[PDB]
Amino acid sequence: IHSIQGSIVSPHTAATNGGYSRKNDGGFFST
Amino acid sequence: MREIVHLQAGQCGNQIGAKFWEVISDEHGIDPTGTYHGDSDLQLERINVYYNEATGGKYVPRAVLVDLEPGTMDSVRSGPFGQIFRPDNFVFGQSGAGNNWAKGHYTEGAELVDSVLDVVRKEAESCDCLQGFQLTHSLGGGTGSGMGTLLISKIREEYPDRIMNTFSVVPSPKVSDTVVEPYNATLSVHQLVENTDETYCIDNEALYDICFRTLKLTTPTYGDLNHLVSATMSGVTTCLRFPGQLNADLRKLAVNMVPFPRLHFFMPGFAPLTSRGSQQYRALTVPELTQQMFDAKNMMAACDPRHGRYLTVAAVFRGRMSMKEVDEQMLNVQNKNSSYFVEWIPNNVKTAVCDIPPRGLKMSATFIGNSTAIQELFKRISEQFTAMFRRKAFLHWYTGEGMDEMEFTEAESNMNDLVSEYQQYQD
Amino acid sequence: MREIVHLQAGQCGNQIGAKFWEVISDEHGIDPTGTYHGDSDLQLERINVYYNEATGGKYVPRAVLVDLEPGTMDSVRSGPFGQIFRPDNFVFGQSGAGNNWAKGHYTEGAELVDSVLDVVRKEAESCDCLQGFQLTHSLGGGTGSGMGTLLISKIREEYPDRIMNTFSVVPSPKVSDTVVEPYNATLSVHQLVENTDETYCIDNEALYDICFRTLKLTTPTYGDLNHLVSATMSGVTTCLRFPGQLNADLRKLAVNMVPFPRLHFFMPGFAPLTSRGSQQYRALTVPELTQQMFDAKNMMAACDPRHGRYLTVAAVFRGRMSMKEVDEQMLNVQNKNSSYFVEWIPNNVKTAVCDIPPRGLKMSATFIGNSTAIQELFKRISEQFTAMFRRKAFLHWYTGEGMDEMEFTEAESNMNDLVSEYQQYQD
Amino acid sequence: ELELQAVIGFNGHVPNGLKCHPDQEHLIYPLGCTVLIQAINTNEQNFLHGHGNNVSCVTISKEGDYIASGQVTFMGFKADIILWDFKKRELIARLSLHKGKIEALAFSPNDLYLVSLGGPDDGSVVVWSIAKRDAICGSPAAGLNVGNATSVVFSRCRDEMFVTAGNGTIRVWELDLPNRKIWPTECQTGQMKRIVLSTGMADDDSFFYLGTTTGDILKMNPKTKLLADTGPVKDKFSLGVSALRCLKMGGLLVGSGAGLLIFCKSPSYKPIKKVQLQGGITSITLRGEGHQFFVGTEESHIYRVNFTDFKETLIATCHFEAVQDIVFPFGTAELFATCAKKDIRVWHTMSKRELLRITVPNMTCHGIDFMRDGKSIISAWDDGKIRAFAPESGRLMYTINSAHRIGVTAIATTSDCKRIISGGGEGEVRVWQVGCQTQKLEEALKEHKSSVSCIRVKKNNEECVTASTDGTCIIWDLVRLRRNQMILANTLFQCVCYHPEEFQIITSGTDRKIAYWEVFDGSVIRELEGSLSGSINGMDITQEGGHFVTGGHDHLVKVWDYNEGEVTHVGVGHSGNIMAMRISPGNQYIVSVSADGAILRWKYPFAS
Amino acid sequence: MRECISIHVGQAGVQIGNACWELYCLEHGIQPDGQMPSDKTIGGGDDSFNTFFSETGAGKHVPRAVFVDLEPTVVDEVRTGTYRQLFHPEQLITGKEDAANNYARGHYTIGKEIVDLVLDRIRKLADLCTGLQGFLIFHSFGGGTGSGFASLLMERLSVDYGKKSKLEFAIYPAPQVSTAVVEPYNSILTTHTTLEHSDCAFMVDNEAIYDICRRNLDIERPTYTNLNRLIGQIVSSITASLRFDGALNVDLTEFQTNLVPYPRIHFPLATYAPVISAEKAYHEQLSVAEITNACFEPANQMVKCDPRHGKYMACCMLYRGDVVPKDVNAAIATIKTKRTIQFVDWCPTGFKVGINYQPPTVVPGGDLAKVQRAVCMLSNTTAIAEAWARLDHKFDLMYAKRAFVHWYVGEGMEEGEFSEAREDLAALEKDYEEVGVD
Ligand SMILES: Nc1nc2c(ncn2[C@@H]2O[C@H](COP(=O)(O)OP(=O)(O)OP(=O)(O)O)[C@@H](O)[C@H]2O)c(=O)[nH]1
Ligand SMILES: Nc1nc2c(ncn2[C@@H]2O[C@H](COP(=O)(O)OP(=O)(O)OP(=O)(O)O)[C@@H](O)[C@H]2O)c(=O)[nH]1
Ligand SMILES: Nc1nc2c(ncn2[C@@H]2O[C@H](COP(=O)(O)OP(=O)(O)OP(=O)(O)O)[C@@H](O)[C@H]2O)c(=O)[nH]1
Repeated sequence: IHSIQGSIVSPHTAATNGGYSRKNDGGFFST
Repeated sequence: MREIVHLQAGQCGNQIGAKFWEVISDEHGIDPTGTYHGDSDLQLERINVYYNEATGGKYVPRAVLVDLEPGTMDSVRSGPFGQIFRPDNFVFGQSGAGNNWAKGHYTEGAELVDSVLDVVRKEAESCDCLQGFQLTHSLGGGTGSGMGTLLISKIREEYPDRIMNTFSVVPSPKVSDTVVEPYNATLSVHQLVENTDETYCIDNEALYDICFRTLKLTTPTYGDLNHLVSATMSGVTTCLRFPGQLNADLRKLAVNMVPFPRLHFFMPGFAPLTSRGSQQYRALTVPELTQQMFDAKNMMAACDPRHGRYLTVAAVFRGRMSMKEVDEQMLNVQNKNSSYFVEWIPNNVKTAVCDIPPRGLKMSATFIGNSTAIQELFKRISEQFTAMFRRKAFLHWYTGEGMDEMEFTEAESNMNDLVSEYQQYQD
Repeated sequence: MREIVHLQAGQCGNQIGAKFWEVISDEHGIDPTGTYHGDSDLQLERINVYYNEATGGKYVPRAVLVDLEPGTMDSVRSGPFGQIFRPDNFVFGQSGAGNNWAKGHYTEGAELVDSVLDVVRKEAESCDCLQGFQLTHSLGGGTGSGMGTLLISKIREEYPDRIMNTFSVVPSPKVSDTVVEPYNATLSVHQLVENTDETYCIDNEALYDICFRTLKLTTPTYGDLNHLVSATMSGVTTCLRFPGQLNADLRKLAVNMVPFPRLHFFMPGFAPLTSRGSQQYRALTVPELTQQMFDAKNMMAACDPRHGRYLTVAAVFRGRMSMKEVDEQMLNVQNKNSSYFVEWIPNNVKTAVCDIPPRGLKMSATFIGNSTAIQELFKRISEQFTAMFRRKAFLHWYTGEGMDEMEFTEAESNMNDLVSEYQQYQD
Repeated sequence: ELELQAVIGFNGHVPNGLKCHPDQEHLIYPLGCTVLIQAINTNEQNFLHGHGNNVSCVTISKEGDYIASGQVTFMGFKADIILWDFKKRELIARLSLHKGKIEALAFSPNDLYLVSLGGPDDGSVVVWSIAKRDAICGSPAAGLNVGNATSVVFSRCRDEMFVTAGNGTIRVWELDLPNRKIWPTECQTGQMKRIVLSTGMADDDSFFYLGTTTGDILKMNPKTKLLADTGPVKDKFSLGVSALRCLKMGGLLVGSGAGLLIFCKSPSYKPIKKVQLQGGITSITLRGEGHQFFVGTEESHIYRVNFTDFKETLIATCHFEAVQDIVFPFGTAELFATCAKKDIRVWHTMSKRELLRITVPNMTCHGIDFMRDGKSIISAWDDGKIRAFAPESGRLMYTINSAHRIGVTAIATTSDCKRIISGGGEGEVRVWQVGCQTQKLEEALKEHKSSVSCIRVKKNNEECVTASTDGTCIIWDLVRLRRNQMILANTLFQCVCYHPEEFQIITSGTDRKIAYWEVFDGSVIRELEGSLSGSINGMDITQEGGHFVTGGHDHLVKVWDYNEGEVTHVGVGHSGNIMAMRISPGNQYIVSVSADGAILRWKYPFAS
Repeated sequence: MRECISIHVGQAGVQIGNACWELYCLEHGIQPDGQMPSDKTIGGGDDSFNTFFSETGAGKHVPRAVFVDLEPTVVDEVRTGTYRQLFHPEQLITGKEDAANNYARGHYTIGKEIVDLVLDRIRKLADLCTGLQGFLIFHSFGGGTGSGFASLLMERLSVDYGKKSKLEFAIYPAPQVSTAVVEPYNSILTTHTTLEHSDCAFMVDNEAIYDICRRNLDIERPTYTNLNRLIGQIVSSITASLRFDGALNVDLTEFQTNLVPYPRIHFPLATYAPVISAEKAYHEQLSVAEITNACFEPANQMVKCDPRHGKYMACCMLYRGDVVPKDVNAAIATIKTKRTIQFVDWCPTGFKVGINYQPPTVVPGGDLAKVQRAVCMLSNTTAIAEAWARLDHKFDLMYAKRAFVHWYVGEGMEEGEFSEAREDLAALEKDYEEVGVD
């Protein structure tokens, strides 16, 4: 279940990208 | 990103905040519990300016409500959106200040500032880069004024690089109910003029007037008044949260408004208000919209600047619109009364354009003026203060609290400074 | 392999270790009867940190409980997990403790040392290769102190090569109930500082503070207190038994913690503190988790370190983490208050990442700190000792026990030595 | 209203949920937000509904004329108790006074009044008068210094006495009729502090017993209100004693959470009869007098036992998890297969009879499909693997090992039975050649960058389309091995289906819409709103364009017309969010499967 | 013929190892059974694996490396993992105690009884290997256990076999991040113990790794998955020389010689230009000019030592894929004409180049692009010395107050070594300035 290394869940729905992270302050950053 | 944290001071602020917030939420289409129902992609994008996020699609907001009487806030909790409001933010006192601005200002606050500062610094570090924050209360609000003074005083040196909105409703000139209100008003404003940058002037009597004019529904609620003013504040905030051809920055708006540090006070003005037949008796055209906008009857914030003069004007329009109409309409008014403005700087206008319409109507606007329309108000406060301090009535309580009349002396000197500066700048 | 064997003394430790084992068994997924239900392969593998397999799929605790009054362990046996432990494991006394330090230190212990030494060496040979042992008791426990002194003293010359973890709880500063509690605490600590290496600090009053703040179910139990403190202790123990990118060794941590042999006492820092609505009102994220961790209210140990400065700090995150967020959060605290740390040595942060989350939650954390907040506590106890010995109150009991006055001299002298050393560094 | 014919499932997570009617002919249980009554012999099904949420608790009147039910709702909200007429199968009454949840219901012995136990935050008992449609009274159940109570039970000779128990709390009451008031009395238990799992009252009311959380048995005299005797001197049973049952003469039936079904006595509680079963025991009850009787597991297994020989019969079961997908053999409406956690199950439709099970150690499924010949079955596992199994033996033909690395979510096998098209969680789509002996990497297509949800291969065996968790769909050149065209939307595309002429494609992503897109050039055909609450997890379109079906979080299966584009039939009762649609060839039934593990063969309303 | 042995210490190194063997099994398409498919590859160990694995007639590849570990959890996990059948049981040398970050704990307490074991592993690899050109050391300066065992084993292999090569790789002290303050202690211990024997050390920093990651790889939350992916890609790029053939062939010995102007300093930096996301590669283009620009871009170095504060002495570039020497020398001539890049007067030439035809393929579960032209860059400059200045001013204050030294003196040392290391340092800096200056 947890002993898996394939990805890390973003705490928010990146579909909306609620935690808007910018491309080092330059654009989009989720996936 | 850049964000704002909301502040809810004084018992008026308590209700006005719940109203404003349900206005925001109903604009944003979330159910009261918080499980939103996707309709609006744009606000879906831009929600993070004003809400934070939880698990399972819940949009936890960012504000602090402060007061002393638990019943008011439990009534708020029983209000339609207590489930959206946070016990984390439910900070309060176990008593009352007796509406004694000084009791709050030195005694009661001394032990609640701790918790409120903890909460606000938690919020500040949780967020990354505020534009700043806004405050909602009454200048005549005893607890509101007392707490607001201290909190603004602290937060200035805390973060001196941020925006500090003050929405404070002005008590009725005709009746004050609370008669120590002139005391509290001058006391607060003495430090307010030093501290704040943007202040809103709002008057219950003028709200009653508009009720008689277009609302016309005989029996309104202070809640409906809250509806109106919350609509105004929503209008002034939407520019940040929305697309549209306009620089939304309230700092840019402020620097538009300020050649001078001492111009702190501002008179909001909203856009269409309607009767029950004029929905279908009114044709939505920008010309009549703006003609309605600039009206002494439309003037609701402080009073008619008719006897005064128009210093600076900033009009924002909301909904789809074209540049041509706004340009020509400003030329129209510029030339209709070029005399009625001030020659110091021509073209005292800045206009803003949000393309996104409101919900329930298509074309709307807001307008904020800083004109010569507060001389009446502070000259009134002057006569009241002078008459009071000929004999110093009710002052023994404030002595027992431990202050002195000398504070009142510098306050009245400060407001005389305000008198002279306003008058000398206008004439 | 490398394992630990536990010491449970003192009438508080009686409840504490019971809560401890029930918590760890809840973690490890075994029925109260001992027949393990295969759910977690890794914990099945690494149960040998604590438990020793018997016949028929049951693993015996490597814990030794000691006390003097039968009814204590009898109620323990009446507890839901008394069956887990052995009548082989139940060493005890044949008399009344009297809650007298010297009574527990000289007469009664003189003939139970043999039994306890035999049992502990029994378990020592039973296990193969050891890091050390941990003890659970109270410094305010008049029998836990009396027995722990002797047993630690003897195991010292037994094996000076292992890690001698100590977990004693502090009586209430506002009310000690036991009026000779200063006598007890001084007597214990004077040689405990000589002996031990690692020590934990807990204040019941601070626990009550926490309960008022966030628990809000009105009426807790000291059992609930045990639930929380056992949660913290279990969490700090989890490192060894679990995989993941963390160097679990308590020695790996202690070498980091101790630049100077005189440093022994350490305060905890825990992870989410939840209330009625915060569950659904909370998005479990590392940033806010770090914020909460470094918060005076969340620090639960003794009193406010706000008065002073931090020497060394060690954080462990449990669950699904990454190096980057924890590193940047350490940077964020470093930037926010480089002042509040010590110029003496930079970068006093020691970090661990346990991969296996606990049950009922996803993200958790623990923190152990060495800073200047015990100062008020021990200066309190010092002035208490002065005020009680000045007129030698309640002395005849200890005289008849066989004590004289001379030892108190170097007892309080060692206390003041520690006082002067701590202040000599931190200022 | 879309009409149902067959139902498969039971909420194996309700302690003491299964009930037996006094007729000795109706076996009754809650099914999510639906309540089901079952003919023991003729297996006819009877559903009632109207529940605002999934049903939590239930009880039958001694006459078996009245059914008390109660659901679980969200925090800060009231839950619903519904009284039902049995012979009428009709909603007598609804009440909503407690908040949070309701966990214990109780008919008075003479069916005079009702007892309801509210949620832990509610924490109150309330008695209601059937004669006059109102609560008699209520009170916070326990004293302030105790944990939460668990289960209530009336007396067996008085409607004015009853007991409840829980976290170290044990109380009995007296119904003070003239004052309409409650009188509590907590019991003494010496130093045994325990928490109750199961409760039972003596028919003669001489005593009453409880299985604790620790797997001990408590014997209790009510009149003295004194502890009588305890459980097994030694050898308690792991995972406590979840359920219980007394016997008319004496002796107790005990079910442990360890799936240990026993009968024992008292003076010794020594195990008289033992069988170990499959699924922690959640309910036990007696058919009339209990010479034959039934038990229900956490694994949602149903066993019928005659006490005489003490052997069991698993007579019903279902997937206890989120059934990730279902599929049918091609052209027929006689059987199908269902993926879920721990297993796959092939079932026969009209008998609802599980034809075959697959023991799958330590696994959750995501994707499945048949093969066209009725000889091979292909799967898609969250461990990044694939498997192939025989059609009527269910034996592992092959395990494609590390077929993916972040799991396998979306599967498809070609009608020609030669190629496998797969979309995964990393964003890959691999097509591979197959055989009975060897399977090798055709290629690992790498275009998507999140999880993939659904696949649809064109009947020409030349194109393919896929819905995934990034907002992108790709129609693909199966032959040239390159994207044909792209469909990006303000959604996270989850379910997709073609057009029979293949000139349209119908989709529902996360945008709560149904979309028709034209394959020719890339211009949208039509938009409509699909789910009034949530997304549409499954769609299925008629082979000839008459209709289609959409369903999901809205718990409504919605047959829409295709030549009209309008909601033609809606079916409800699905408590789990409805996960997948499957069309019986022959135009006979839809099979709707929901995340609760409810499988529903809804009958064909229109004409076939 | 052409092969090398690798050594891997500490739970620091264990996961990075396991990852890089995953990488090797990928590029060879190795199967977890232990044998290749129906393709004809098996022998006595003379093919693409001949340098890497040891596939005897049994058909089972045996990689040419050793893991020494002291913390059983990780080694048991990998023993329970996927490739344990590939892995010979006891070459996973496992210990039962941990060095508590103490270089000397790992250097005296447990090492003696384990270094003999490791030596036997060495000699039993030595008999079977033929060319064994050198040794690839995977350790860490912030070694909780990677420090002391690495030091003493290097001592023993230096004294026994001084004719061959040993190539060293650690994680460096972060300029500002410290998970330990025993870190300067043991880092400097290892450095000064290695100064007189260590051959050539190449250094990496996962801060800068993440910096590049969120710089262009779009991943806000990578892990050692990606970390080890990239560092193993670097070492794979350097060993492609052995694996395939190319336009020209270069060897570790030439790396040493042409990378040592003068002794003491053997601590250059690597930088890999063509790092990009899959989609950005999809809709952009790659060429030697911009990859050269990036590889000499100041932030693209995986160490935050400023090039425009430093002066360069040695530079080596190696490409994989399809290019022409015409444009290659064109780009290098443009760089020579460029004024920002500053070699010293002492060397007119400062470049050594290598080329391979083989394009490194893509890895399943990877994150990079689909490369057709790649380049790795190993260069030694003067800018690194600030990384030692920071350590020395960090170290002098704490040594002047004698913090945590009580542990070491109790478990059997003194401060004479700590003294020695300080002027060893001072010598290394002063030499760095004396060679940077003209
Ligand atoms: N919320 C609310 N406030 C009102 C209403 N009508 C008048 N007010 C005024 O709003 C003022 C602001 O309230 P607060 O800022 O909370 O004042 P305070 O510090 O609590 O002291 P008080 O002015 O005595 O209430 C009050 O002084 C009232 O005079 C109303 O209908 N609702
Ligand atoms: N177990 C338990 N201990 C408590 C509780 N409240 C306070 N304590 C304190 O924990 C202390 C430690 O107990 P012991 O070390 O066994 O004390 P002692 O030497 O046996 O004698 P006394 O401390 O005087 O009872 C006691 O002194 C109590 O004062 C509680 O609720 N439960
Ligand atoms: N090489 C490596 N370093 C890591 C890894 N994860 C974190 N690090 C950093 O590298 C350091 C690892 O060195 P050590 O902790 O001394 O490892 P060790 O010497 O084998 O002994 P331990 O204390 O048991 O780990 C840590 O301090 C981290 O800062 C990893 O997976 N591999």
